[PDB]
Amino acid sequence: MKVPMLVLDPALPANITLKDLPSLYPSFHSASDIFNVAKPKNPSTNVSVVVFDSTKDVEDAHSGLLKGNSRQTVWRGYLTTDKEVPGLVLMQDLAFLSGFPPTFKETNQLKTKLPENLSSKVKLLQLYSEASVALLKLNNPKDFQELNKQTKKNMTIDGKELTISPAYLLWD
Repeated sequence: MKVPMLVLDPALPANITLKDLPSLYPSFHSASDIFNVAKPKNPSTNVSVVVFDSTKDVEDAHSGLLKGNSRQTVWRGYLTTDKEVPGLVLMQDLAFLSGFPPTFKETNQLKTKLPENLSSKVKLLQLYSEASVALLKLNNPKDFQELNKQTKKNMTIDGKELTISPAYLLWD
C-alpha cells in the first residue's frame, strides 16, 4: 500500500490552524488537516505534518517550492499497512486500528469509545467513511512500544474485542 502525504521541516507555533496555514503557505492551501510534532531524530526541533485529498493536489502543492531557494524544506513520506517493503522501519508516534464493527461511519462516534490503552494520549484524524480501517496519531511512544507487543484482553467495543495493526515509515 502507500498514501499521498508531503513531509516538510517547518516549525509552526502552537497558535496556527488550517485557517492561518495559507497565511504563509500558499501552495499548501488545499489540506484539510495539520498537526505539530517533534522531528523523529531531533527532539530539539518541532516540525508539523499535513493531510491532502490525493496525489492530484499534492504534486502541485510540492511543486510550490521549486525556485532554487525557499525558507522551507520538503521531503517524501509514504505510510503503508503492508510488511512487504524492503528497508521498512516501525513508526515513532503513529499507528492504525482495525476490527471495529460497521456501526462506525463517523469519527465522532469512535472518538470517545476507543479503549484506554489506545485512547490515552492519542487522537484520530483519519477514518474511512464507508470502508473499515483507521489511522492514528499518538504523543507518548514510550508506552506505544509496550502496547505494540502487549498480550492481554484490553480493547472492546459492543462487547467485541479488537486489535491494533502495525504501521511503518518509508521515505524516498
